[PDB]
Amino acid sequence: CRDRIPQNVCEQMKKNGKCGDPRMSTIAELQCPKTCGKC
Repeated sequence: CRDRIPQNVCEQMKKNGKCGDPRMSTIAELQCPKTCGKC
């Protein structure tokens, strides 16, 4: 399972720590399912 978007954009998402936060649970998944590791 890969991410529709590149790692360039998913990077900031990882450093931000939103992938784990509840506010960014669905968005972080659909946007970065691989980078966040939730697929």
